[PDB]
Amino acid sequence: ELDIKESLKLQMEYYFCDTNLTHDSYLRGIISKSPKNCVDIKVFLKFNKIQQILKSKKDLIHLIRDSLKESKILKVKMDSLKVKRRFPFNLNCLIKIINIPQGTLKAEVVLAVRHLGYEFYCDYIDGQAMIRFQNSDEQRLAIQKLLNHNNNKLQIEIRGQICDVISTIPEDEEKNYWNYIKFKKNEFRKFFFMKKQQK
Amino acid sequence: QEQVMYPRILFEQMAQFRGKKVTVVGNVCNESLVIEFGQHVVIDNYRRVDLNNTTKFVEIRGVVLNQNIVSCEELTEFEQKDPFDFDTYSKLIHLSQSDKLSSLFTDQ
Amino acid sequence: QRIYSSIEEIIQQAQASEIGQKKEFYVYGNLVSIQMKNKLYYYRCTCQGKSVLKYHGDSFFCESCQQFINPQVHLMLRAFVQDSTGTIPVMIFDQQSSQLINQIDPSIHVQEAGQYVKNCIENGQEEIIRQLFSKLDFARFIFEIQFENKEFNNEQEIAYKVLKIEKENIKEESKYLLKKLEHLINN
Amino acid sequence: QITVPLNCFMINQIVKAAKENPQAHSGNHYEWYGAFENAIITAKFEFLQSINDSPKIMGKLSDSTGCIEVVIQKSKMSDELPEFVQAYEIELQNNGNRHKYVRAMLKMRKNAQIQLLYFSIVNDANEISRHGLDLCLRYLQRKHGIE
Amino acid sequence: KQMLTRKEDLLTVLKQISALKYVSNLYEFLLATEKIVQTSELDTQFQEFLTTTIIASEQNLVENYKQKYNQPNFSQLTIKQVIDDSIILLGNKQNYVQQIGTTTIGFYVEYENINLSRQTLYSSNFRNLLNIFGEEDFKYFLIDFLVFTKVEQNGYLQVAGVCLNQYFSENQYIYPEIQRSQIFYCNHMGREPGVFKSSFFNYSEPQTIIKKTLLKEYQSKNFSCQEERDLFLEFTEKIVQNFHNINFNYLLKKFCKLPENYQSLKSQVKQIVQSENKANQQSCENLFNSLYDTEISYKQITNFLRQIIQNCVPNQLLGKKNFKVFLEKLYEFVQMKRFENQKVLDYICFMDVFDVEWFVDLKNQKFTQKRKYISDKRKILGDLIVFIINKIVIPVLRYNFYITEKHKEGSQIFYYRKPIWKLVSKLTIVKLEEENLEKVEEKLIPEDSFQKYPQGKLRIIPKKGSFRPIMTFLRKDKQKNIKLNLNQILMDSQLVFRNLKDMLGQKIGYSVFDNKQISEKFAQFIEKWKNKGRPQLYYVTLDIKKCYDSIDQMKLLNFFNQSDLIQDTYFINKYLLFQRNKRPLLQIMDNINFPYYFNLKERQIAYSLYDDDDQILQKGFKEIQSDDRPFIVINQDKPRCITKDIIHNHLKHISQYNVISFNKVKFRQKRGIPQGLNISGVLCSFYFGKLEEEYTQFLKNAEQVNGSINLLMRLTDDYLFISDSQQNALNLIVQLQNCANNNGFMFNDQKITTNFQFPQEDYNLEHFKISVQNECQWIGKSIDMNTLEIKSIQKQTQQEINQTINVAISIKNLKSQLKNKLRSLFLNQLIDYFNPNINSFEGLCRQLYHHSKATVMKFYPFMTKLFQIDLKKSKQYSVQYGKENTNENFLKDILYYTVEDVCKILCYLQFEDEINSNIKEIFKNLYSWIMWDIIVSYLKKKKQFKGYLNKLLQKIRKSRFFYLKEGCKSLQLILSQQKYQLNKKELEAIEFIDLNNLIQDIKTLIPKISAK
Amino acid sequence: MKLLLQNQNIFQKLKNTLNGCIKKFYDTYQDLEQMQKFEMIVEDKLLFRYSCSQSEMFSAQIQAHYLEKRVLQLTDGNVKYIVNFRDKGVLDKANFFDTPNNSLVIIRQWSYEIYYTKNTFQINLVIDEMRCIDIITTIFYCKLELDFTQGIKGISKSSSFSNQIYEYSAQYYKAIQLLKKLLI
DNA sequence: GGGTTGGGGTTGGG
RNA sequence: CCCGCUUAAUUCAUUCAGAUCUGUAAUAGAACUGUCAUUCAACCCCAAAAAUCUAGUGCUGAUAUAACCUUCACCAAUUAGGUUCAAAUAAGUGGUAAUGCGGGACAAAAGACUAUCGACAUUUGAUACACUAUUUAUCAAUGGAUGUCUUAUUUU
Ligand SMILES: [Zn+2]
Repeated sequence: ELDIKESLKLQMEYYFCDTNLTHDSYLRGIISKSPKNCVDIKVFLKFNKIQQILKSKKDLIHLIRDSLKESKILKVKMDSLKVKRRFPFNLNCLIKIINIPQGTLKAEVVLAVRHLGYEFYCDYIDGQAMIRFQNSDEQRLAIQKLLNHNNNKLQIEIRGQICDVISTIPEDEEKNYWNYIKFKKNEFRKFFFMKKQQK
Repeated sequence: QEQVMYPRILFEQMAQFRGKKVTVVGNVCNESLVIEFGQHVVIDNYRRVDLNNTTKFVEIRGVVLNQNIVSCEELTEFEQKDPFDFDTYSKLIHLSQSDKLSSLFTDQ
Repeated sequence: QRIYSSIEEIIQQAQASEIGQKKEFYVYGNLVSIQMKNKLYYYRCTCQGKSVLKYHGDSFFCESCQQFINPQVHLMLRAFVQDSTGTIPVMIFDQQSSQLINQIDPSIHVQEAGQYVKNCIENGQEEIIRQLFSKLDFARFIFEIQFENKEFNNEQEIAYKVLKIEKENIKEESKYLLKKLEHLINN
Repeated sequence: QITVPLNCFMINQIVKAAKENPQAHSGNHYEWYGAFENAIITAKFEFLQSINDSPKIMGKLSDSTGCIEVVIQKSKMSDELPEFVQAYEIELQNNGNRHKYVRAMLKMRKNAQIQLLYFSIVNDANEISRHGLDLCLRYLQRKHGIE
Repeated sequence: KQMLTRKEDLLTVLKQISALKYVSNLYEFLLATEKIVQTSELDTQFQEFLTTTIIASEQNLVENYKQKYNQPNFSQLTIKQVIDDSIILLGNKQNYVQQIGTTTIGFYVEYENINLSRQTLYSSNFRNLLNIFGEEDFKYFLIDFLVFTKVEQNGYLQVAGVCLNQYFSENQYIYPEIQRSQIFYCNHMGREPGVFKSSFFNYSEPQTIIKKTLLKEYQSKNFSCQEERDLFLEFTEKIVQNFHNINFNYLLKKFCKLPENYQSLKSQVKQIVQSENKANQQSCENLFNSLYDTEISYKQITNFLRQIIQNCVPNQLLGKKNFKVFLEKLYEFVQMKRFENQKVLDYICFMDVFDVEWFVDLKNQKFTQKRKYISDKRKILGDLIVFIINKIVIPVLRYNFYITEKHKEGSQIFYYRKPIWKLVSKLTIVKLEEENLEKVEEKLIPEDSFQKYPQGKLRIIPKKGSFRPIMTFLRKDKQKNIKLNLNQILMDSQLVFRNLKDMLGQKIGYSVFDNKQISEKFAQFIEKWKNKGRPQLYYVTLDIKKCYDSIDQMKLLNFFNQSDLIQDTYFINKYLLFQRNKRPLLQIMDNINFPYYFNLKERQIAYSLYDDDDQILQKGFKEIQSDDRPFIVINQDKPRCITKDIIHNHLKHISQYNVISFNKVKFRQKRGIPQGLNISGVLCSFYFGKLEEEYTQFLKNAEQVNGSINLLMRLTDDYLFISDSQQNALNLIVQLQNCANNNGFMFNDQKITTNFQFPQEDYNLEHFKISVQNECQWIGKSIDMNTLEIKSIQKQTQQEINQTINVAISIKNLKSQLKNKLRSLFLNQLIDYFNPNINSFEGLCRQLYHHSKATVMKFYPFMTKLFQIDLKKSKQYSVQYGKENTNENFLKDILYYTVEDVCKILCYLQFEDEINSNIKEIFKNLYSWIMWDIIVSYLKKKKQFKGYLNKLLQKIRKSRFFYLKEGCKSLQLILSQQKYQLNKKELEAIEFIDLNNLIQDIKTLIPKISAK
Repeated sequence: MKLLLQNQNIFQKLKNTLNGCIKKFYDTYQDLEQMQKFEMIVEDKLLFRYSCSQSEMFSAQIQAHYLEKRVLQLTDGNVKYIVNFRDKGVLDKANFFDTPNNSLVIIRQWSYEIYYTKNTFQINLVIDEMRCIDIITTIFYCKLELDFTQGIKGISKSSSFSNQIYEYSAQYYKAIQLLKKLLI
């Protein structure tokens, strides 16, 4: 209706005033995320009291378009669907590989085991390749093929050579390796503390 | 430059010349080079052992002595891995001696 | 036992033949001047594929079998067989040409020949092929030469083909010349 | 212009008659029952160390009938030797300088030396009989083709 | 700078090629090697032969040929023997000029063909040269060197060395191609819609028989495991089953439906076919227009294809997003012009591989080697897309639609329903079987011709109010041993008729064939017009209607038999030519071979055994050059013979028993010669030249009987008669209409586009409809009858221009393709009527202005297609132009360099060499400024260029303006130095520069140029 | 190369020139003053020399020449011809590359010549101008030939083996018949 | 038992 | 503007050829079956350009009488107003796409996180595998990255 469209334009202007979108900042997301600050009318139908002015979505679309063409704070052209304002108004398992050809790069040994298909962390040093996992099931699921039952020998192919590996590291060495992962993981902590202290 | 003729003859014709420059060919006889023709063998002057090891066949240019002995002036050898035919060689020599073809090999 | 004939008799009995006649002879010739201005090979399937579907990207697919095939190279040369009487331009096909290529260089296999030639050519190594072919000049042989009085594009023409290429044996050629010359003097 | 097999004595007689009777046709072709330009011959090839001859390397072909003197050629862009003679040098160095018969095709024109186009080493005496018979046969063939 | 000069010596040009280490004439080479001495005597002929002959060598070999004093140079051999010994020395090497038309066997070389350059090797000059060298050095001079001997004012002939045409020449994967060209011209139509009965959807129909009919896809070499093969076979069986559940009738009715009054049109066409007596005419025009106004729009068939694919192929076969992208690109696939096409990469580079779910890997490289996995799966996705397109989209279009282009629309594409095209075919058969074609039974044709020549085919192009037939003779009879189409049989007679054509320019009529001849005639007429004092001019234009169907076979054969311009026996020689291109000499990076300068062209020619004055028997070629720049020719060993009797037989056949097929029913002409043959284009001009010569006697003397200039030109069809006396134009029209009445043809549409008006009653010309205009609009030209300056007519709207450009862009060699395309699109038509004799200075500037304004619009689609691919992902271009905004710099580079080359070529075309250099520089800068101004003003409004490229282009244009001003400002001082004396043209140039006030700005000139 | 010379259709040229010869001959000698007719028939003296036109310029390959009997032999694929030439100037004018034999010539102009011999006539062919255009060395094995220096037997030989030779021999016989019937 | 040499590209007049 | 789902019904017509049926005055109507084709489809003449394109600028000081910038669909043409070597607010024309439903709070100058990660995240160089317009991996270097809270109320 005429009074209905007038009240609709009045409420849309009262809720479109940048002071409201600054004290509440609700419509700020719709304003920013809009393509060119031209939001559509499909977000106006989700209002609470706007439906109370109802007393065929294109019909109400054209009604609001008329009530906006009679207004000046906002803008509407070509009877399009979107609407816009005429001002910016801004403001437990780990093992070890051994007998690796000395000097071989990290890439070969890490990919030969990444062939497993499951993640792991590897530390290489001249032969000793300490490998650890995050999941306990993957150990028993992988040893079924990495420990080749054809030979029943823990052997991996690297750079054209056979290399040995152990299925269990000592328990005291396991505790020391856990404490070493703590050392390096707490080393991150001391790094970051020094970075926070340099100023 | 200098024409040193050296015709070829059979074994019997060696007795017909009795001193002249000729060229005769033969196969080595295994035990003073000595070679068997064609069983009749002929003896010569070259050092029997001096020739190379692989060589099995020989051709000599020289003057024929009284009989069965010939001083060799030119010595040719080759590793003939195949049995040297003889009857065709005799036919060729006889045709060389033929009157219809004598005007090809030697003068007159 | 066979009966031989020189190149003159072949050229004669060829230029006095009506269309549709084929004939074979045996000659004590020798090969020379393997031509190289043509292409030195062609493609053929294993099942006597007449036409091979050509593709791009070196793709191949036969039609007499209708399976994806590994293309086979049959090399065909062209050279001249001559003698103390004449000369004849002949064509050499896969088997004979491979036999020759293998005799001059025993490393290459009788079935590896075409692939060797094609790889040398396409890679950019023709000098080696040129020298290899040059090493065959005046190589004595025993040939079985076939001639056919066919007709192409309604134009009569004589073509010579080589069937058997064997190593020579002077002991028999000598006897042949001797008997021929005996017959010649006797009459 | 076809190849003819003949021996050294025939070459000597032919060149002698050519140099003695210049009242022939004014063509480089010799005359022996026809106009021939090439020749085939099996003979005892041996080098002939001439004096200060850069391009040419004189040779010699002894035989059971006479003796001729041939000339070889060498590449101009590279002062080296052809293949068929390099192989002969190698083979002669191996056996320790023992001269062998060879079968040679050579081109002879008049009022010039006798070049040697190609030759191959022979290791079979049946080649000698083959060459003699070829000579006689082709001679008879040309003679009875003249009549 | 490195401008283009109009005169060059082959010795100078050869010095620039880096491969050749030593080049010189033969005389200096003989003085260097001491083979002769200036104190000796040599006749003039031999000394000139030693001075002009040029030799080249890839190595400095003057030392190896030094005179060895060991033995004097007395030669006893002939020349043939020395050359034979040289060819023997070559051995197995198979590319040498002295080796053409011969074969080496053993130690004997034999000649088997006609190398027309042997005359040069065995002449007396080469005999004396052999005497000078001696055999042992001649035999290697014929090998180590390249010997070009001058035989023509500028043309050289190569007689010895390596063939120059030998200097003009690990793998990767190559995706298949989508056979788009299959969709265009299909005249078939079945009872029920769908696809052909030979397609795999209908083959004897079990996945087994599908494997049987898809034996080309089930066993590709991209499927890793048999598992994948079976997995894909399942999808194909589901595709087939889904296809058999489509009712094409409802689909066609929904999107692309027949008109509302189709039954009316069917009845009208059936009625016109039935009536034996001739029907009306304008009704047929209205019916053709009502039929052609039923073409299916692009959106309609696009929706049709999307809808038929959506319910024929499973979604996951390609992936949820791959399928979406594919359906989106299908539109672009629909609306592309005739000779355009899409590449598989267009789809691939915008799709994702990890979206296809049913893929598998034998080794688990999805994490180790991700790139190799993406490659190995792209190699499968591409084949999937090619299969989909070339097995569903192509047959459906080819079967249900007829796709072709309109007469005037150019290269645009149009889709017609199948029934409507069958109606058009019926109506055209009716409208064509009454005038010239007629049905025929294979009884009447003689069997000798029937087994000798092949047949032809008919096509129909829709026209405004009628059709346009086309006869194509590409087919050949595989059976009966016919391995050549009819054009390949008539090639030799076409060569003879070209030889004839070279003599019809001035002997038996008024014919023209190319823009060079037209421009020469115009230059002469403009000279005479300026001589007489520029009086008023009149003109008249008219054209025969359907010439090729109006010529009488009897009169043509009679004119053929009794002509003396056609000899009895001709020999055909084939050779090849290296001519000079437009690259300026690179003043002296060190890798410059021949093709940087010379263009290779393989040519044939037919000469006569007579003692003709062209003496082709000595040279072997006939080239008419337009400048004094060298060119090389080498002959070839491929001669042929042709006889007037064979040409007579071919003419009689193609003029009497020419039978062409259509819809498997045969037709045969009744009068005229078939357009579509290579030979007809000259035959028509000859036949009409005879007739028009019979009736135009008064023009032969009307230049001196009363002192009146008058030009008369004619292409195969169009006349143009410019004159000074209206009476001559009236007499011309009268005589031409009289000849038309006498011989049986009539002029097209009775439209005479004259310049004056006159009472059409005093001459019985009432039936003509005179149209009066004030500018001669001849073939794509606008001759201005007040200044008689010529230029072309350009389209005005971006759509009209786009209708005739087929873009084809490949990432492989963009840099060359785009530059060549610009160079051509500039120099296409402008290069001929840029003659400084025809147009004045302002005329040339205006012509360049308008032509550039047209060519920029022509080029624009190439730029918009280039921007559709990002180059940063291509190392080949990112290493050279950067990683950010690389397209901008690439386009700027190609634009700049092509514009510079075009400016240099224009300066070459406008001036001579005697002109000062500063004038050339000023005009080069002026043309560069004009072109850059046009480009900048045309692009400154677009979007893809608005951001950053326009700044570069504006900078370049401002720089060119500044350089032009600076040259114009320094020319005054340089001339006032008085060291230089000016000819007349330089004074004209100065007058043009100072009048328009090019010191301050171009503002005074643009009004005189942009005015249309 | 064999086809290039084959396509020349030389026999058409020979037929046309023979036709022109006999036509002009019995056109120019219709006086029939029997005293002059007896005066004309003398042994070994040309009765009529007809030059050929400029359209009959065929080419061929020289296979063998003879300088004492001035004889030339040419060939083209199938057929070979035996003809004469006017003098040594004919050879020395055509710039031969190496030698008369084995070279491709074009005949700029030739001529027919009519002789009276024992009891009958004889029509020869004389080549008057040549030019060497190239060298070709390809022995052609011509099955059949025609000799213009042996009267009627020179042509009528091998007449059964080819239609063209049959027709030309027939025309030659008709020509000599008309010849002997006009004067005698 | 092989055989012009199959092309790539597609503007502007007729 | 982005993301997920969805978008429908009988035949608008049936050329050519073959075999059936129905009545007739020459037509018609019913219903059926086979189907691109010389294995291939592409019209011709003439004229213009031609690098194995990592190889190329006087890399550019000009005419505020100038050059840029400004519009809610998109693009391409027409008018208004500002700026001084670059930045933000417009108005008439012509063509092109348009079913509905649902989501679009970090906005940021930091503070707190000892939450995190030798499995953090960038940046570069090196090495692999790839390349016709690849969306990776390891090493080295480097320091910051992540998830939560505070400055915050659907008349939105
Ligand atoms: Zn097969």
